Amino acid sequence: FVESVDEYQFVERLLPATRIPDPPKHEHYPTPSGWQPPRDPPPNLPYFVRRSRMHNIPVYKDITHGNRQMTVIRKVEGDIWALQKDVEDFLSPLLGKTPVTQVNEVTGTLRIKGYFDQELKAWLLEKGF
Amino acid sequence: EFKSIYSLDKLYPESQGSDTAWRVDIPLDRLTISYCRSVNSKAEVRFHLATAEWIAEPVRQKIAITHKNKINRLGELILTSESSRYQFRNLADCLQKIRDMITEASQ
Amino acid sequence: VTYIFHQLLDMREPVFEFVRPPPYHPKQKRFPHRQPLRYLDRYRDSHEPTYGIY
Amino acid sequence: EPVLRKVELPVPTHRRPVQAWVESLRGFEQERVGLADLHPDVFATAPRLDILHQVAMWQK
Amino acid sequence: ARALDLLRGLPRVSLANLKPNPGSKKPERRPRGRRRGRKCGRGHNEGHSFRRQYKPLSLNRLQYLIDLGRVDPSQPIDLTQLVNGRGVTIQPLKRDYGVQLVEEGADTFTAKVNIEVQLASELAIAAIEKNGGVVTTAFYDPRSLDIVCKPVPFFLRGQPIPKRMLPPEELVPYYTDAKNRGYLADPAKFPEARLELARKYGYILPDITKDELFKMLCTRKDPRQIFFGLAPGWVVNMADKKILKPTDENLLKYYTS
Ligand SMILES: [Mg+2]
Repeated sequence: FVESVDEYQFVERLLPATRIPDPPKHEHYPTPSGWQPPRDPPPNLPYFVRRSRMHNIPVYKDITHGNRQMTVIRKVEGDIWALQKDVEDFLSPLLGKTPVTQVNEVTGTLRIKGYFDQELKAWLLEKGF
Repeated sequence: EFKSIYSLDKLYPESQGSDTAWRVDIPLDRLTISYCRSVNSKAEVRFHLATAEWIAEPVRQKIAITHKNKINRLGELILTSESSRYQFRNLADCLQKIRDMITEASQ
Repeated sequence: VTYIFHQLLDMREPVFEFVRPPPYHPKQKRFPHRQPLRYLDRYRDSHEPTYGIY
Repeated sequence: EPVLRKVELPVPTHRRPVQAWVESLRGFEQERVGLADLHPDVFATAPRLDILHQVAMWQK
Repeated sequence: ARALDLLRGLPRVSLANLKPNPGSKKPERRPRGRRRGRKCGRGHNEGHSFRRQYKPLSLNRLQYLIDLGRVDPSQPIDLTQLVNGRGVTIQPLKRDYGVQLVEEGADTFTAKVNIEVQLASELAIAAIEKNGGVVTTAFYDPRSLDIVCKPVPFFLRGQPIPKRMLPPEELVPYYTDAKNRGYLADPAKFPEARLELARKYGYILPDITKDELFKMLCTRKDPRQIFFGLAPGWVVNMADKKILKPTDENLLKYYTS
């Protein structure tokens, strides 16, 4: 009834994975859905941005208090106040009012009141790093 | 491999060939299609009705008569509509509107 | 008129469209309710669009 | 002699290597023999004392 | 980075310093006193459960995982692939249905794949076939789908491999028609459907059999076989890296359903 077998290659493709790797190279940039690799070498701007574990540009929304929409860049590093001034400057033509923003210096983050999300991702993308 | 008791070798007993998976009117080279979000949009397809060799001469005359409003100043018949914008829903009822116009001009 | 525009005026003749205003299109809700299938297809365009991604 | 223990995982280019001296307890008066490095994620992240107090609570 | 050296400007960060972050917990006011408390808190759906649920897989996110490398196209695109890299997750519970394709925006999508979902749009079928995909729709029964989706644990469960049962009667006519590009229909009726869709999609249906991965595309999954590469009734001896399969005749017969 029993029989030892060695065809576990089918077993191997059945093994789901954990340690997510960096993406394979899509030749054109942006990708088909528009993903991007970070540009190399990184720019010489004292504002510094890391990417995601799942490798995207680190921008996120924020919802609270019923009408409270805001947004934040999470893993900021360096002299973050420069990034705040730059975000206000980009936002300056965007809504006119001065940017209602706060950094999280211990947490190394920047947050701007209001959802200016996709354009902010564009600004970080045009920064390239 | 393994074959089920209700396997496709019996569940489709006649067709044992692979090619019957996908084996096989409106021309593809002649017409031009356009989609652009204008939120709002308007998706259109245009083709030279004078150069329409795929239409019969009475059918071409009926198209040039009934769709004279669709006939442009350059003699190009164009058709634009409004549902949603991508591959399968936006281009080919533009194509099928052209085809139904041809069918109505036939009779 | 076109001859005078091309020769005498030495300029391209303009053409006017005489276009009417478009439909307002009704308000889009979460569910079509009792309406027919035309409720979910109003405010974009047209004829061949498709699903998530090839 | 020398020894250069770099980090196995490729640390990203957005920081340099995180290097220090490499020691041993063998020499009773002979330390500072060799020098190596580690990734910024190993010993050179943000200061973040608040995370440490979180670690303190989850410990105690 | 002035942070580490600025910290070096103090004594050794001993246990006497680990302060809770200001804003950790609001003050635990004992409900009393001259300010806070003087009286202390008193003063002086019929078939929702029988409704099926199917996880909608965003095929734009399928394109993302194609681009992001979560699911490579070099092998078949199965629920094993659909879960294994964590691009979109399934929930066996709540009386669910399974994985089914989504319906928005196939612009800028250049890849070759072989999708096997429970359900999809006709637009989704044309979306797959536009670059030349493969679309099939069997069922995935409750215990069967639960075994299938998280294949790690049942590979070490110890019972022998179950076989997927056929769909119920309501789900039977869905799989019975090739117009859905399914699994349980006539394998020749699919060709006229592909031609009619290519007409309806305005699509140039390429001869995918001429393509390089046509044999890779030729894999259309057998019914009652959750594992794409393994044998019904088998046992994954994950320690010795072996496959324990029965040989008994009545056992083979009940296994060969
Ligand atoms: Mg929020």
